[PDB]
Amino acid sequence: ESELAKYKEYYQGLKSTVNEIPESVASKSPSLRTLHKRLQLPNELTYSTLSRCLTCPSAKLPDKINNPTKGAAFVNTVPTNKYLDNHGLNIMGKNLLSYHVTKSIIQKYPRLPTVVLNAAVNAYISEAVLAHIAKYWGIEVETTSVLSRYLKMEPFEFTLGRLKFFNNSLNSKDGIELITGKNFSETSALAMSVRSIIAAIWAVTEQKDSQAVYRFIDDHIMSRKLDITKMFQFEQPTRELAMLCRREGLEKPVSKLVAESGRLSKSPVFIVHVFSGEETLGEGYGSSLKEAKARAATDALMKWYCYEPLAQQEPVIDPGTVVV
Amino acid sequence: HPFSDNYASPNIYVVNDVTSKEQKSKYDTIMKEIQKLEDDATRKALETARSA
Amino acid sequence: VVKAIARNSIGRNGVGAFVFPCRKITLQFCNWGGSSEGMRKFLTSKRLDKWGQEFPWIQFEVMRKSGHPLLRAEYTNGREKVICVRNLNIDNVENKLKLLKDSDGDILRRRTKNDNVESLNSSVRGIWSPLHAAKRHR
Amino acid sequence: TDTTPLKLSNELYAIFKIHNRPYLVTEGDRVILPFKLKQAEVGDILNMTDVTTLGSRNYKLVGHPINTSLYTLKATVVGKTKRAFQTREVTKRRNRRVRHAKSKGDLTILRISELSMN
Amino acid sequence: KQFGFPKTQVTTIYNKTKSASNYKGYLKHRDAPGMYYQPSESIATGSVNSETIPRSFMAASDPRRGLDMPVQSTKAKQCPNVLVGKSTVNGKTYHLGPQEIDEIRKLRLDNPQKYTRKFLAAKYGISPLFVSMVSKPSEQHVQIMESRLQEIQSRWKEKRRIAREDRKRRKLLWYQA
Amino acid sequence: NSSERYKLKLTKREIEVLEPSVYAQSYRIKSSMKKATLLLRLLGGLDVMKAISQCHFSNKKIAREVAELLQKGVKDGQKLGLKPEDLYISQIWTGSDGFWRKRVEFKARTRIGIISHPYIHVRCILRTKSVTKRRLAYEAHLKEQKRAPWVQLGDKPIRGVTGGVYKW
RNA sequence: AGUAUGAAAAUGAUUAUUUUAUAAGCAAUCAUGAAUAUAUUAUAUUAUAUUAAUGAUGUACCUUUUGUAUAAUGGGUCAGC
RNA sequence: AUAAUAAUAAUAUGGUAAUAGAACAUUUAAUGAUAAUAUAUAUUAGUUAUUAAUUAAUAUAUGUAUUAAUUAAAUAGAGAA
Repeated sequence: ESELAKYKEYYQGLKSTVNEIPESVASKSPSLRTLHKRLQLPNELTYSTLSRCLTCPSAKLPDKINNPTKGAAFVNTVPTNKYLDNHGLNIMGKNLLSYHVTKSIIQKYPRLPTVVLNAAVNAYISEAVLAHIAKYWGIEVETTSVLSRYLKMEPFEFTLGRLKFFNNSLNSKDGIELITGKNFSETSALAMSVRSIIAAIWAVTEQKDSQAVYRFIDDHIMSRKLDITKMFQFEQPTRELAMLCRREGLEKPVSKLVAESGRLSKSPVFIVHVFSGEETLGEGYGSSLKEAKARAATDALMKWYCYEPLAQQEPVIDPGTVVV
Repeated sequence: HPFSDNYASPNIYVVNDVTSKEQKSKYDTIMKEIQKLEDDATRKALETARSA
Repeated sequence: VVKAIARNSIGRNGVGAFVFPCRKITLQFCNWGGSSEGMRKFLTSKRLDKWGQEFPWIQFEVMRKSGHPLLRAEYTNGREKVICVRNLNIDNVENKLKLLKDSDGDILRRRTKNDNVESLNSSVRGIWSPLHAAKRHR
Repeated sequence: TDTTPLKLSNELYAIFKIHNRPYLVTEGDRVILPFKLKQAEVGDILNMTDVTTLGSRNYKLVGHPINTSLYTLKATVVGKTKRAFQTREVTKRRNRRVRHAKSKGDLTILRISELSMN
Repeated sequence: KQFGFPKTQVTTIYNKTKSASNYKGYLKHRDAPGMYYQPSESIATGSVNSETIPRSFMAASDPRRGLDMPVQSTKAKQCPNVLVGKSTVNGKTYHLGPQEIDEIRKLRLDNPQKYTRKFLAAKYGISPLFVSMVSKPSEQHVQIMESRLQEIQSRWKEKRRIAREDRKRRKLLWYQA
Repeated sequence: NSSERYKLKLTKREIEVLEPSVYAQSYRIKSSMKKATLLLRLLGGLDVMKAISQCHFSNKKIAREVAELLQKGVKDGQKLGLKPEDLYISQIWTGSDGFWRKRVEFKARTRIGIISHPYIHVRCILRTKSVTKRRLAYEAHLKEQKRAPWVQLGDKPIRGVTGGVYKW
């Protein structure tokens, strides 16, 4: 006999299992099972599907393997099947995230500016955030080599359970990164995995319970804290407020001193209110008068934009951003 | 001498007791075998070049 | 004119869907080594199976090493508790395992008096202001 | 009890009491009880009962444990744990015996998942 | 007044003037069970709260419009105008025709040092801002002005530059909310 | 001659060490450490040439030795590739050189002391004005940029614990 | 008074961070800003760490004593014994 | 009828001289797997109700534990002369 032959046949078996993701093997994988139990995924979502979601596309081994001298070696993963990876799933998950999150944000804040809305959406479902979520869930990367695994003589089940992409061995050894594309990044792979899981959930539940996916998203993605007030940065807000007042049936906004203390000091306090008629729109405190005025305008704009109506109200469609 | 089958609850498992020394020996044999294979192929290529 | 500030969301584990903090536990023992007796007994005696049945979201690795017996947990936040269970009986080991599973992974920390609630949320009522107080000072 | 303004308001706080210890909370807030919970395991949900005060920005429905029906307040038990281990030393002023008073109190991290007017 | 709830201060059992920070007194103070009106002791600057938003910014079908919580405590008659433009005090005027504008533009290009914005404003009974909006100066003049500004900046000490930076940071912070 | 991009990840210590420097060392100088310090504190962050000049016109005995050391460090820097008008003394310290021979001082009325005879060494690290100084200027600039301003009516944390109750 | 090896301490100099020129005591603890450092789940409004803003409280140890901050006693300091 | 751990109730749980109980560190002897993917040692950061041990990172050695554990021996633990 020969040990090379033994290793080779093991590798071949592993490749075959990757191509298939046979259901029994996937079931045997403890990590997959624990992930399934942790997230409370549907029973219709098979363990093979979950394994596939963790399998990123990796058809051909790249040219950068040829030289570890240039700071890269791809020796962990094994080639995947063209029609059994997380790629199609991932796209679907991304689409779902882009639809649902955005919709939820619009429901919450129907006048939110377009740029601000986009930023909020990004915050909710940015690649880094998605990667973090995946890490939290316990989607671990297949860092160990194939040869090493063979030597240990571990089953293929464990491999199936881990996340599988062209992860560069010696990525940041001796403090040297190679700056490769998105197809070799860990964060991206983790993002794909979390999107792929969502897509798989959708696939299994859509006919029985159409909104199951969206309630899962709400539980995991939309449950996260984001203060929308911290997102804004105005420029000349008084002018913008005046424009807004003009657009609506409101009197011209003027700022007026409500209260004042410590004028002729290092740190005064000036309270000014931007009135439109007798109604106050924005209240603004400040060290200077100018500052206070600015703050009142910004407050007014916040109140305009971040207005969140009740669920009992009929839908509020805003009349666009205030084009100054 | 526990095993993964012994526990009968699929989230439990026992990692394989392969001695470090044995693994090292296996590695040595495989890389050596590869080297042997390569060297013979190179020799053959040299012989072919010499011929024509 | 209005411009966004790029900002990211904060995950509150409990509010939507509770992800269980403990993700993996490794039982480590030695075949030699008299300190690993209680661990060995625990591994043998049908308790581990019951545990796994109870908690199918945790994976239970079982490893053999030359040193003292070890219980290393692994949590959602990425931290790792490792309890050495040297010379402990079966029941003590089980209690230790229970303690580990109970833990949210976060580091241990001194709390001051009444440092109870930890909010991301802005106050529902505002922050106090002397100009806006109900009773004016003198 | 006309509880309409509270119901309307987007922001809302509660001052529920566990063993007469008040904890002022909103949804998402992460309460840290200074004892070991025996009844609830990790993952279990706690329906708060002795709720003293339920407040908006300008109103509050406060009094004896307000009717639970009026509201909901679900906490989730998100990890039993402990405080950091401390060892203060106890000794008298011309005495070489120095007794170490070791301490490592228990904690229970709750998370306020739901808080709303029913 | 829609609601006729009794109103309460944030009451301590202790002397509030001497022990406002003492949480214990607040904890002690029990009040009879029911609904109350505790007006907030706060400015409504950073708040997105629904009790803080004005009625004009609420939607027409909002139930909250009718409820009396965006309280108009202040009065615009009593408050005096702060950093208000002369257009806002005495109304906007749209009097200058195209010919006048063209003349202004011609003047400004010709000699911005002689025919400065303020002078133009004085001549035509209109704002310096409006003059600026109407007409660009000769780009040379602008360049000169930029160079002068740069020279002034260079003339500063280290401390002054730092102070200016701090001021700029503060200004940026104002518009955050 | 390549299309491979890279990003380098280096610790603070690694950054410090890799900047071009030169490490002068004296021989076994006959002096006290205190006496050396009394001079060496003057030659803190000077340009090497300035320091050498100061040593030349110093009244002290260690001064000549210090000057010689500086000259040697300059020569070393030149040999390496550096310039003498670029070099500044980054660090310069002293230490005991060991094997100080004690020797009893006999006093009046059957009393004694012990006279030690101290030997020291001066080492110094010369770094470049062209790199290290530029780097620390850049760092200072970054720190200045980062620095949050003084806000007059600014958001200071309401220090203290809440106590499960609104005080407002 | 063997031969190596020796990030053992006391102790010297230097630098870096950080604090310090209106503040008065065993020099700490606790409270609490702030600055900085590191962090391969800082998602962060993160964590920890370093640090004499700042406030509270705080009369070295030991022996010997009816009783010690004691101006009763012993110890310069570390390592070995 | 025992033990191990966990429950509910109650009672107690300051302490000099002093009495009793039970542990740990260190060194040697008997028995004795393991292996530089290890061990030993050090710093730091953790975990274990924590004199202790253990995880990880790192430095240094060493192809290796009188090693875990049970006994039995101690020249068995030092801010006090």
